[PDB]
Amino acid sequence: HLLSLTRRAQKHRLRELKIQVKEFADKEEGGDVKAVCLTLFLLALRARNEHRQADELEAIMQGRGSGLQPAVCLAIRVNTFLSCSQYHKMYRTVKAITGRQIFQPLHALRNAEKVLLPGYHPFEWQPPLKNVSSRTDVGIIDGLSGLASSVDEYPVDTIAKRFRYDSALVSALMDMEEDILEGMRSQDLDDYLNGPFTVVVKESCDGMGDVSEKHGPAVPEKAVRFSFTVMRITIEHGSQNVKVFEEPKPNSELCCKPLCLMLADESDHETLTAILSPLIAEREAMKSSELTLEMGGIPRTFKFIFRGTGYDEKLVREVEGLEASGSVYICTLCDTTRLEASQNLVFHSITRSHAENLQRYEVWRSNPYHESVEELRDRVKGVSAKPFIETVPSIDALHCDIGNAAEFYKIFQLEIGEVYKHPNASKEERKRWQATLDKHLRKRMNLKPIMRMNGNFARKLMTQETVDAVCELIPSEERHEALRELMDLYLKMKPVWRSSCPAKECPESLCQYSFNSQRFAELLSTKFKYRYEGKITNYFHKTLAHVPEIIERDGSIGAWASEGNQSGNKLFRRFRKMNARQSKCYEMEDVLKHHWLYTSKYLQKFMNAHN
Amino acid sequence: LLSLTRRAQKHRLRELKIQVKEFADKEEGGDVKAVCLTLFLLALRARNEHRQADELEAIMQGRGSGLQPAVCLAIRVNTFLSCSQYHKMYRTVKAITGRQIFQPLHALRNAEKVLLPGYHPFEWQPPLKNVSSRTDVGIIDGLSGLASSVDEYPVDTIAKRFRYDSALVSALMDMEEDILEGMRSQDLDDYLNGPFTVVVKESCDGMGDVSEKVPEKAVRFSFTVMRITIEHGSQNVKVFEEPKPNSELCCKPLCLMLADESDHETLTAILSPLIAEREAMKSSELTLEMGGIPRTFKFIFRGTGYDEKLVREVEGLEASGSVYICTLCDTTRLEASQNLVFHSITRSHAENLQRYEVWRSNPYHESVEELRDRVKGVSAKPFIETVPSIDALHCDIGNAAEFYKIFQLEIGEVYKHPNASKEERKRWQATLDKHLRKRMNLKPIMRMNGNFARKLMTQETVDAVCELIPSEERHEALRELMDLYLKMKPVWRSSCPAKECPESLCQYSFNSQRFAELLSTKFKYRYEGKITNYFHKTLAHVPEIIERDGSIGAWNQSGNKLFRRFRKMNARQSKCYEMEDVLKHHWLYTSKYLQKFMNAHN
DNA sequence: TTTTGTTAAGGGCTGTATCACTGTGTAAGACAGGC
DNA sequence: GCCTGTCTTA
DNA sequence: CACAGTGATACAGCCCTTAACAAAA
Ligand SMILES: [Mn+2]
Ligand SMILES: [Mn+2]
Ligand SMILES: [Zn+2]
Ligand SMILES: [Zn+2]
Repeated sequence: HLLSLTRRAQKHRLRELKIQVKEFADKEEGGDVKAVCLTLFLLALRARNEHRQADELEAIMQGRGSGLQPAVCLAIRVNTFLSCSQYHKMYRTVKAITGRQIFQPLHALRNAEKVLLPGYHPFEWQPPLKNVSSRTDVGIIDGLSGLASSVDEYPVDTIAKRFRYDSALVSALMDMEEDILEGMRSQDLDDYLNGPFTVVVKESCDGMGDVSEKHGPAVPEKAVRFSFTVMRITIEHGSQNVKVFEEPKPNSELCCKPLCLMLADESDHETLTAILSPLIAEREAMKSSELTLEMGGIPRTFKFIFRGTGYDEKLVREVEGLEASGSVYICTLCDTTRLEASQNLVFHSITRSHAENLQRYEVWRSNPYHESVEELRDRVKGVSAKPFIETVPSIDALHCDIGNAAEFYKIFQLEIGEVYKHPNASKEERKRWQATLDKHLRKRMNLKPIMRMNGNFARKLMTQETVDAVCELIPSEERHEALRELMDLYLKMKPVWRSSCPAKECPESLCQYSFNSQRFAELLSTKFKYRYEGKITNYFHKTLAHVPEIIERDGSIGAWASEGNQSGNKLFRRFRKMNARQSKCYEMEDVLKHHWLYTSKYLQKFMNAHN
Repeated sequence: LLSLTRRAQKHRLRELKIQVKEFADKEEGGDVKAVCLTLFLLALRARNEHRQADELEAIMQGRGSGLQPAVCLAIRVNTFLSCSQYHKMYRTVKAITGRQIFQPLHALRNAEKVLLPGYHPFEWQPPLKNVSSRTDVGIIDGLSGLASSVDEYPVDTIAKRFRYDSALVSALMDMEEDILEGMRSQDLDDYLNGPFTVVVKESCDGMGDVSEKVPEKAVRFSFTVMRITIEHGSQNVKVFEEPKPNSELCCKPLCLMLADESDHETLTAILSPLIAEREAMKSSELTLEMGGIPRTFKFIFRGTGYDEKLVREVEGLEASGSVYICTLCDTTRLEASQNLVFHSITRSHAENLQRYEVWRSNPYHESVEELRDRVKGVSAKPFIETVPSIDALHCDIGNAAEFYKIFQLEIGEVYKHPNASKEERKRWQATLDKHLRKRMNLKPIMRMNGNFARKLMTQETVDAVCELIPSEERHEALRELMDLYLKMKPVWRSSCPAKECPESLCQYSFNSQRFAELLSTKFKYRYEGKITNYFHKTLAHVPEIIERDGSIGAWNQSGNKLFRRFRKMNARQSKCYEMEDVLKHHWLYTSKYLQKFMNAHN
């Protein structure tokens, strides 16, 4: 074979073709034997389907250098959870074996971290924020905010770290600079324009359940994560507000920028308020000022709108002074009781507010009309503690479906048992009704039975097909008509709470939602009297009573869902194991800085480069 | 021509393409690739562009700006990257640099096949007894066909293993480069094939709790290639020997199981097939092709990697609290305490099998105590032949414990107070602790460890403790005792005492006898019929073990961490495959081939 | 006169979209003490 | 016409 | 439960490969 033999030999075996090629080059290509042989070999390589070696030859002939910028190295390190030691091994190995420095060393990545972390860029607030420092070089700060720790004081059992809220807002904005400029471009606006931008910031807070690592005698360790999500940025260009940025995946863990991480129980009110109050204070202060910050060389100004929607009901109730979820006062939007909400199905309005709730706590505290505890509690509608966070409670598209399906399932079981006709039934009769329904759904609808309510059972059960199925088990067909119309009203309502923008996607559904929920409740009250027990769920109450008001308040439902942060805990634990110094004070800030970096849109752009 | 696009260059070169294809098919059988590569390389050399030419030769050899899939495997395995995480890095680097620096996942899998057992062919002459001759066998079920029906004994374990010979093959092929280069380094010929002898340390330990969160225990049966010698004429010249014998890096995993090392039924059931295979290889030659030449290997298996509890379990002996304290000899705790130094290695696997048979058959119709004295502790049938040794650590610890007791008792002067109470001795100990903290900065200890022994066993410490002893005649004795200890220590602590301390190795028996004599004269107070296996072995068996193994220190607590690592991050979360993936991953982690790449910066 | 596109049928690498599979977090109910 | 952790699994 | 996230696996999409016209330049 040619490649077995030596250069003198291969030259011997190829001399004839070499002479022919020199002739071809001089007669057609001006004597470039080098270029002609290169092209011949590249095209031969492409012919044998070996594109890899051909492209590598192309890159080495072009001399185009392969060097990853330290920011890309950081992107990979962060997004694959490599520790410093592991990254260093990979770096030194690739550099030693290819001779080229494809990955950058660790100090370069640290320096690139500095840009993407709070405390790097300068900024100004006009007018300066009330009770907030004007220093711009603040990074990670102790989450206790100088909380007293002497042995005399209350015992401090938690470790927490946080960013300064304005500083974190600056870091997040600078991170999305490229998307802001590209969004202005895509809206036919100018890169250099600086007119006032408005930032709609979604605020969130949740407990992360258990965080313990354990070798049994598991001592639990709970955590609280205080976060914010830039939802949209608009620019005033006229009497018009042009949407230059809108978060594509608003419930993702990718854009949920961690602001404060603490090892404490969300039910531990003393510590919750001690850690969170300084954040709330900076947030308040920013509500009354404009941020000037240099982007692409042009100073810009930003006005903020904080909307605390990332709070599940338990945390809403805790921070807004309300009673625990088992209370008679079931809604965090109005003053209805469970009985009231069960009898009055559709006509309620969003009457609670942070101010009213502050007021009601003061009424509770001072007892100004010298009332008994039952009368006082009635007066203040269950606001028996002082609220300390203004929230905007909502509902997720999931729970609307869930509540409706629970009700329809119970209706199916009772309509199989003809309770419209027989008031009483033993436990055995109802159990056989449910067995009949579950068997028939498994047979005709391929629906597994479930012992516990859940989302996709609801999704698959709330179909007209299932109504035909269950009607195959009902004697009277007037009740067939009733069930078909009830499910028709359900299907006329569902698009409003599921769509991403109901104002645009299903304007007739949104316009007729209130009329349809009225007819829904009227059908339940006339042709379904039996299913009234004075009981109802917050999910059903909110679905029938507050969906149109919540849409008009927020524009949508499905996007302010409670769905994503179930990944957070996992994320947290990972960072604590593989990327954190093993010391209580440092591990927290290492988790914080790694979580910050994991959320930066810059590095995520590098990690989606192929598209 | 170069400023032109693809269709353009294809057209304007179509004529030369037809002529070149004709010449290539007519002269080289249609091998157009070889002809254009050699043409371009020769043209590049012709223009004195040796850099560009050597770089293309390296791209065709895969050494520059393109990582060989084996090097990607080395990096991925050795940094614990999952396939998903590796793929993310691969695709991102490729997309941003345009070049395919890392190789795709399929290429790493194909390179894995080579480094795993079951790839190369080999032969055993004569064929191994009861072992299949198929050579394409890799990971196999560690239960080895153990019955699992509900009627049978309940199987609570999952295990995966290699066939022992197949693993030996893969391990030698891994070190092929080291063997050939060692042959060169001994001024021998690469092509020699005369019988290579491979010494193989065999090892076993349980790995504690493995669970990710009930305890889940694991056993690891593993081996280490310790030395490979070749025969030229009638000298046995060593061609390779491992530099770090006790490293996790060269401890090749053979079988991994989720079972308790004290679960004797399951342990025997799983490990007996590997012992059968090893028994079979003990009388056969391995023919194996390296660098084109068929070579021949014969193996020596030495099960020295067994801590005492596992030794006693697999060799049929009683538990550690027994009166038969030594696994090298028949001494009782009382005997070893009185005699101390004149003992010899007596026990062997065959003697233990026959002592079990004597226990079982009771041929002389003796009572249980007479029978136990007859079989010297072998009440269970052995099933693994071990080479029980000692750890240099335990020699130091046993000696240091004895010296600590002697110090506290010389402070309390126990010879003058035979009826001393518990609290008086406790205050003696407190005195010694306080003064050692004052003079040597030694924090008192609830338990004994190596660092304590290391700092305490000094002559200056003896001076410090003499500062609390009234009689100077006893200063003489304590200082001579410590001097003998310091003479004996190098012998058991070196990695090759026949070069590093030959004077001490020679004088060892004299020194041990003088040490025991001084204990039996001046220090009679600390005789109470009790002694530790570690001290017995240090005073009685160190020279014999050196004669047997040449080294003490040369023959697993990271094992737990490494097993857990691989299970959590690199394995399918399914009982069916987790062990498979863990074993394969550990095996790859131990290959000298990938390790070379990871050390490329040297 | 010099560069590229293009048709049609069809052949390998490569990229990603799943497979199957279990641990695990979260939460939905069940249930029992308030001696 | 109860409240509220603990526990069990889905 | 739902889903995350493992290594293995199946499937689709990739740029071509024969001749010829020919459109842009
Ligand atoms: Mn919560
Ligand atoms: Mn052990
Ligand atoms: Zn309400
Ligand atoms: Zn002995």
